[PDB]
Amino acid sequence: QFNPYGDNGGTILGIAGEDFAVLAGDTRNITDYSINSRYEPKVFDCGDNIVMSANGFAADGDALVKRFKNSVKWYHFDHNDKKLSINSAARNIQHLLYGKRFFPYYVHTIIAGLDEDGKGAVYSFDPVGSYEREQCRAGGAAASLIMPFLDNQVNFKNQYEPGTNGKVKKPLKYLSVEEVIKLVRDSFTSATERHIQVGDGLEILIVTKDGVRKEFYELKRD
Amino acid sequence: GYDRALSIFSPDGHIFQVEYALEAVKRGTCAVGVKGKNCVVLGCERRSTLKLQDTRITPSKVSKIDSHVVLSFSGLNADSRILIEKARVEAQSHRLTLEDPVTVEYLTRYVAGVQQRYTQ
Amino acid sequence: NSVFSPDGRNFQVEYAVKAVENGTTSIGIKCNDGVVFAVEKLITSKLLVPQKNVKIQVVDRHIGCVYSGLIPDGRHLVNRGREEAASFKKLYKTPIPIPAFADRLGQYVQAHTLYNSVRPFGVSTIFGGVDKNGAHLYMLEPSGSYWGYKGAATGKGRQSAKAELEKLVDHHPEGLSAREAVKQAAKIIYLAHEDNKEKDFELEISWCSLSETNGLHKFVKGDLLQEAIDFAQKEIN
Amino acid sequence: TIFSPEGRLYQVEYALESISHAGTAIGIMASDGIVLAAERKVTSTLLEQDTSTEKLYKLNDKIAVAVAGLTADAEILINTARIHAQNYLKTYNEDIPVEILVRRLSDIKQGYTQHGGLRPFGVSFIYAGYDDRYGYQLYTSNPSGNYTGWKAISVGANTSAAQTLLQMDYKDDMKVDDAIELALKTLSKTTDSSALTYDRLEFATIRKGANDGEVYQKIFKPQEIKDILVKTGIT
Amino acid sequence: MDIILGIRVQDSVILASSKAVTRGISVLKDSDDKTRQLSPHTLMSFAGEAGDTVQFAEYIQANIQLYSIREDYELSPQAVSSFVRQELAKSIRSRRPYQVNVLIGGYDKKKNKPELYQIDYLGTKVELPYGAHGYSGFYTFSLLDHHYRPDMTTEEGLDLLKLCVQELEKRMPMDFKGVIVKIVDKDGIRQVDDFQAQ
Amino acid sequence: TSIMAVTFKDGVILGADSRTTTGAYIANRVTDKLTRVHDKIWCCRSGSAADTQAIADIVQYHLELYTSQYGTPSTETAASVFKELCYENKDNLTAGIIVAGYDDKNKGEVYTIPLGGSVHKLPYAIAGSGSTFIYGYCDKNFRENMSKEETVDFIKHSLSQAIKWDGSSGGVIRMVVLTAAGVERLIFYPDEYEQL
Amino acid sequence: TTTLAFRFQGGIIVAVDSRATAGNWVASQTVKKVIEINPFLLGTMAGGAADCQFWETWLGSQCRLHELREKERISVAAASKILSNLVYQYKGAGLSMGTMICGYTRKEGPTIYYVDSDGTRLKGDIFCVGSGQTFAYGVLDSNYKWDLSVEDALYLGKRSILAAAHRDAYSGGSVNLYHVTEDGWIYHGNHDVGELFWKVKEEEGSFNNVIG
Amino acid sequence: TQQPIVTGTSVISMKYDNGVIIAADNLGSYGSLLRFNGVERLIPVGDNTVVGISGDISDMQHIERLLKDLVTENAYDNPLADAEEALEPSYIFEYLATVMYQRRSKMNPLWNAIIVAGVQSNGDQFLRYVNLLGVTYSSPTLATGFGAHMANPLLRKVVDRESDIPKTTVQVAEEAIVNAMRVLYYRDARSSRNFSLAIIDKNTGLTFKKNLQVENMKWDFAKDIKGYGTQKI
Amino acid sequence: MTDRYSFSLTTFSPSGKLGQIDYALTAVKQGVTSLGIKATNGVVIATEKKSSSPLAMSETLSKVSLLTPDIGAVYSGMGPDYRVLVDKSRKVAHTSYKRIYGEYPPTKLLVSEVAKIMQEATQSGGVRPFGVSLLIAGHDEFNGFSLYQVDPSGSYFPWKATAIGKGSVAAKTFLEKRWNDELELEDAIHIALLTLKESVEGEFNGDTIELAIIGDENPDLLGYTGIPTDKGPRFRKLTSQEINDRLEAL
Ligand SMILES: Cc1ccccc1CNC(=O)[C@H](CCc1ccccc1)NC(=O)[C@@H](NC(=O)c1ccc(OCc2ccccc2)cc1)[C@@H](C)O
Repeated sequence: QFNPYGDNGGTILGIAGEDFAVLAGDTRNITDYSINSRYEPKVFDCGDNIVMSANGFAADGDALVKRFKNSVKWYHFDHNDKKLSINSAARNIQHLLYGKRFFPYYVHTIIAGLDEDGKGAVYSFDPVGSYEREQCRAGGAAASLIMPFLDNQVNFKNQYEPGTNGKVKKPLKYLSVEEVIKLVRDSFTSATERHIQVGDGLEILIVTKDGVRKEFYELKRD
Repeated sequence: GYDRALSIFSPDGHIFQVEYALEAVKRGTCAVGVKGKNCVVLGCERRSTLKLQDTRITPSKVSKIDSHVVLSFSGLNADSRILIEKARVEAQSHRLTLEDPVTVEYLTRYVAGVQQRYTQ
Repeated sequence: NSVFSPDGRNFQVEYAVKAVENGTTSIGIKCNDGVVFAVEKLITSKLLVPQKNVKIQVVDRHIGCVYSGLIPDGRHLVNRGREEAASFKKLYKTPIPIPAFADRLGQYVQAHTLYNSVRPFGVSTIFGGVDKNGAHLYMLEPSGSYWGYKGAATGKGRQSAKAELEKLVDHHPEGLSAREAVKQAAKIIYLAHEDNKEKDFELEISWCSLSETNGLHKFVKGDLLQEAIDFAQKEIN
Repeated sequence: TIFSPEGRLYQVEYALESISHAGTAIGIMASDGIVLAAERKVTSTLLEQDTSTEKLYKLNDKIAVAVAGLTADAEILINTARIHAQNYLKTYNEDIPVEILVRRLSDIKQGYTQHGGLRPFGVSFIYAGYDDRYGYQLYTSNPSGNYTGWKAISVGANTSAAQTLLQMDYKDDMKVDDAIELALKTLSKTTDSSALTYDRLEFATIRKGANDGEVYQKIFKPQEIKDILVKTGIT
Repeated sequence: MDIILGIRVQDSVILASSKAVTRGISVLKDSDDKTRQLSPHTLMSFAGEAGDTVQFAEYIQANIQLYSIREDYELSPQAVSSFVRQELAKSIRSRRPYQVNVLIGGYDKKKNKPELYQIDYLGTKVELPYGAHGYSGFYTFSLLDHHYRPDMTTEEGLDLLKLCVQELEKRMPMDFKGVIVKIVDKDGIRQVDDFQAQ
Repeated sequence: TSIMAVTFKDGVILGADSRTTTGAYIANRVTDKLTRVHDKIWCCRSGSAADTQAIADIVQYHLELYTSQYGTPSTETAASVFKELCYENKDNLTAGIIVAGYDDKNKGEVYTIPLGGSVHKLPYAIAGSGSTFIYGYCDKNFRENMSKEETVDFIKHSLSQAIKWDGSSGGVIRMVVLTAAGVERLIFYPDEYEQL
Repeated sequence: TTTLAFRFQGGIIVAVDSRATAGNWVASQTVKKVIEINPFLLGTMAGGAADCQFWETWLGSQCRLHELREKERISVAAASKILSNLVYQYKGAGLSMGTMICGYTRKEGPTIYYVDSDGTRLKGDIFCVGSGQTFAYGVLDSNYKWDLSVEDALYLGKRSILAAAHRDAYSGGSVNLYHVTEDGWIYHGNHDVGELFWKVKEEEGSFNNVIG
Repeated sequence: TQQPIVTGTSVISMKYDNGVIIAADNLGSYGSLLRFNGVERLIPVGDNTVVGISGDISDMQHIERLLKDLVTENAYDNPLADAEEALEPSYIFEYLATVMYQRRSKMNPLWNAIIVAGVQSNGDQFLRYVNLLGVTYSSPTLATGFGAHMANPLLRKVVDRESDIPKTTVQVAEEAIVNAMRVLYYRDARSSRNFSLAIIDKNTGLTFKKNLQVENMKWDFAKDIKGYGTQKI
Repeated sequence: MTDRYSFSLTTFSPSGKLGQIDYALTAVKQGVTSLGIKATNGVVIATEKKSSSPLAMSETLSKVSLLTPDIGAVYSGMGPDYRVLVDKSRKVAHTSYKRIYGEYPPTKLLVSEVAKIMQEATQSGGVRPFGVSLLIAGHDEFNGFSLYQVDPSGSYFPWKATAIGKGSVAAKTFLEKRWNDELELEDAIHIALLTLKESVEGEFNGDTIELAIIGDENPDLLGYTGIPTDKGPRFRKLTSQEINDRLEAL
């Protein structure tokens, strides 16, 4: 029978800082054991200082990103050019996804930007529109290799002050953008080493109160 | 189907069909309502074209909508049935979904709603 | 419209014709291996971008359409024409014969004289092309009526244009060439402007010829247009 | 279906006007039954009276109607009323109460009065029926969708003359036989013919069928009208 | 499995309905009332599929109540049950049928008789001196075949049920948390609200 | 089923066996699989008899309506109509049609529509369960511009091999000759063709 | 998931865990399973995150619309029945949600309704819903009393969630606590199981199943 | 819900310094029966785009038709049809990608894999893939079917990453393509000796080569190979 | 495109008339006279075949039509209206009755069905009433022989004998004088032939007269033998020849 779904690999990573957020993903696109492209970007500037990635089934990802970009466009038309806040985007995205509750977009969606206080914000969604704001989130093929690392290195979980015997948790700091990119690039080199669907290149998008900046690093091509 | 506009504005800003409806009301028998301290009373009359009637079986002018609210009317009897039926259905539907009988004001707003809709 | 008047005629169609008679003059000329279409474009103002308000329309790749009267009505008709051409091609593979295309517009136009809820079309449309067996020229009136023509004209200067065409036909029993009919169309458009000359005009010509365009509809641009505008200017001084 | 400056329904008034020219039908209600009597509009010698019906129709087994107005308009409404009774019986395994069927027919009529742009039905009905909630019942419905109950009532031609005479001779404790007699009397005087012959009449009764504790519908045969016309001194 | 019992004595009808509501591994409620009043003299009890059960009952109730107010009159138990049957019979052949079994117990003021109707989700209706839906019938039917008499008092009818419940509390695998008992007679519907610790 | 159509100098010939089976039972041993959709446009049917008969009837209808409005349709036009029906309804159809026709401009032409609904113009074409067994033979023996008596031979030989090996093929061999001349029907009996 | 809500002398306790899973994968430990519909109405969530999240956010809209239409907050009875009716329209299509609608009104007092995607709607004093429900019930039932002090009841709810968080693989994260009175819901904090388990263990002297 | 019936195998493509090359063989298979031998699976659209299609042939013939009347439609009321408002490779792709994805979303797909090769009016190389699921990607080299598995490895040896593209000439690229077509003929049971190949260059336009053949094949070593293990003669 | 007159074209006027129905009756008045006569063992319907030019073939025009094997119709008024009413009537005899009960409808019920179709044109939006009056002559096992008249209003009534159209007044009188309840079929044919002689201006022969009977069953008009429980149709059109033979003895 015809199967309407595929899996194009592919891993995405969102980290929120004090006055910035990053959304990064690999640039490799795959089918089964083949590489379709080594540079097919999947993290997009959607306007209004929002970056978005829908990882999983690439056809569904694209359809969703297209529709959110159109959603942003019509929001401007219908609401006197108002800036679409990140929380408002998040909600609008839940509705996009949930509209297809009975024929879902096969994607894990992460969006990043700044909340209305200028703080860095990351929201993530499941295929059917359940969402949460978070400090950080991994998505796609290697999410399971990365998330635990992030719990350990972004939220200092299971880390205690030496000598307090085990009675005082390591204090929860904010990370700088230089510090966050180091985690991203390490998370991704680790994932390239151990997951066959992650490799080729890494494209990081950084969002601050002066727009959206882009960076690209190579990944192991095997 | 047929949807030729009947209720329309005149140059002076009156909707003549709505206006002539009021004329039909002023044509019908009288009804009076007065509320007391712990009660409300309704009162009507009957006309005289003939008087060989059977009044066991002829519709009274006060209608029960739900067990706690009544509706009386002046005007075309035939029209009033259609409002009474609709009002009665709504009262049951309100109990079914709100788990509470209608407030008198809610039932009124509904019946007035139906009347309004038939003006446009 | 769904109303016959007591003389057997249709008074709504009759009035549509008035709207047509009131329009810009446009013509068609059949030639030995194609057709040539031309039209008068009134220059309302100096502010019209020249060449940039195109009146002649293509159907499929091989049919030309030009019309006089209510321009929007004409555009509506061509849109229908194009669906009619795609529907035929889709089912039958071959591109649509011109006679067949004539009846498709014929029937559609005629339909709008059947019901009181619609008005007839405020255009007479001249159209034609090269198909599997020859060139064809047609004119279709607001009533739906159409016929094949050697030459056709409609609009404000239709009488003077029809007279000119009659001259050509009678003095060229051996048929006219595509190259010639282009120049003659230019002449005839200049000679229908006489009956409309309070405003300035722009000439527009298209053609469809087996030898000159491979049986495809094409616009007469550049040199060949200028050569025609010259020929027409010459035979008025 | 539109209002006049005065607040009357143009087509309805004209429909009633139409009915005022139709052959007269009468309903009379007794303690032990109901009488239905109707006069046929100016007829001929060759008009078949045997296999004929036009003014009295059976709705179910407990309900009949008398017709004043357009026969064909009436057959439309008779047939859907017959169906409404059958839907009711199928749903509840009980016969339709007389009032309920009457309200439904009157609601259909009312429809053509408020929406659709179609002409109202040119029909008035006299309903004779029995049910175990109210017993014998006589109703009237006209093109306006209005319905009222009656001890005795007339519809169609000459209802004014008819109503005076019934109001004069009707009394609450009447038996069906007196009601039959009154029905013929009234028609005798209201007719636009020389005399009242049997072939110009339709006649029906809804009785307690002598012995059974059950309800019977009798549509009088041509011979039976001819008979009932003799013993009442009309020959 | 859900106990829905009905027994018709001489002057009244008695309905007993189990109190447990159980989803999966948990008993969520021990005091559920598996019954809706259709009119002052007509009571319906129901068991079956989780959602449909109450929606159907309430949908029936609203319709009967609507009819009541429209005619200022109470439909007979027989008329109510035929309505309920027809509803189920239409339902069985629709896209997603109501999976609800019911007992209708009423007192017919015109005839002065009590009446018990058993109707399954397919729309199979029958009048019976006693009835049950589900597994409970596999025990109670034969028990009542023995002990039941047509001319019993209401008080005797309540002893017959005490026996029925006892038997079901002994031999049914599941804990149905006792029964609510209701009597429908000439006066109406009342609850014998002291049957479990009686 | 064994069906074939072959273009040659003067026009085109359609050929077919005459056997219809349900299972291993022969429902009809004298079937006429050569189907006229227009004076000089014919086809051969394989797949479901129901489907191919329904399709051939609608095509016949469309071509009749075509003629009344627009003169004779070309053979390509007829193939397009077949294809439209076969492709658009591919899911609920099992139809393998060969279309062949004679035109004045284009002379003989052959179009094959296989299961999906694709169209293919070919010098000759073969289809039906019988055809697998004659791919080698036919490819080795077909020449362009054969004479009428040569084309009849080629069809006769090919179909007899097809009939020899396929259980679902058999009976008589039917041919229809389509040229300027006219339309000619031909039949050949087992005693004739089994000898070859 | 483990969610609970019980009724007592001092109003209503509502407690929930905060774990979201997909298969055996722990998706989040910091998830909000209580929805605040208005200052007087709470909704709890178990089952499919999207289903509960979407339809209960929607519930809030229907409840707000009722306030504007009728000029008066909606009853718990009717808010529960809006959800329960919607969810019934979708029966068979695979929606998966088990929820409780909790609140106070003047007409009803403190009220709890259980609502699930089967269509079940139940008024009741005590409910536990989710994959840890049985673990919560265990602790809750054996310590519940109507006369519990507001302070004791808050602890019991919190402790019952801990019980389920510990034993049920699919429950954990933290406890979110709510108390509902006449004056409206009052949030009583987020309690990480990381810290709360050990505190409770040492202070209460329970969890002797647990190594060191 | 359907199944491919008559099908045609790999389409292969790569870009070089001044344009794109696309190739595809001329076979239409019917299962394992190599049924039709003259099938053109490269579809030129204007003089800047070529559309190579693999998969179900009847669907390919549908897509052909769609592209032709897309050209017709574009000319309508379009005085700049042959200049600024000429159909672009990017427009043709986005149209097809739209269609493909709608058709899958309706559970009735066009059972194809498509590569759109062309040159944009600004001189940019266009190379993009879309298939029956609506999945789209771009890469210096693209191939469908067996081409994905066998051709890509060979073509990527010439253009591994983006920066290799100004270093690759038409000669080197065409040679890599022609060699890949040979390999595919060696190892793809659904492949054919005859193929078409189109170059779209920003300077030269569309060069459309029909009736190419696979030459310089190695078979001689076959003669020394006997048995499947121990057999000596 | 579409219908834009969704209101009734027949409405009540102040006096209570329905104008469009009256005007349809005036149209019927101009119609060529037609009549029906009911015997004890048959019914006869007959009309004039008014030709327009002797180039017209009057036999090709059916004025007397078979509706069912036992029922027939004839009309006065607008021929084209009658023709479409005949086709609807035949179809409805099947859809409403034969396909349900496996037997043809009795006369009153088919008449009722035609009446329904006519009534609906009296009330539906965007239509004029039918401009015909029909005489329908039929036989059924439980009602025997009957004759009905259906008017533009949809009203229908049973007649022992009647005539409609141009010379209706005159002919109704001629029949009143000649009808008794004891007539054999051949007598009614004779009376019908006499009544029809008063109407016609020009020629009066078998090619200007159309005449049908509903009599006994004709087995030879059935088309098959071997099921003894149908003996054929009761409807028969009299041939040109047969009309002339009754004319010489007139
Ligand atoms: C109550 C609630 C409310 C808020 C937060 C948490 C919860 C608790 N609740 C869960 O943690 C559930 C338990 C599993 C459960 C799921 C559903 C029903 C009952 C139990 N998890 C989820 O809903 C997660 N998503 C998923 O599990 C999925 C949702 C959609 C998917 O799409 C698959 C797909 C795509 C295309 C075609 C076909 C299938 C895959 C995973 C989500 C925390 O990311």
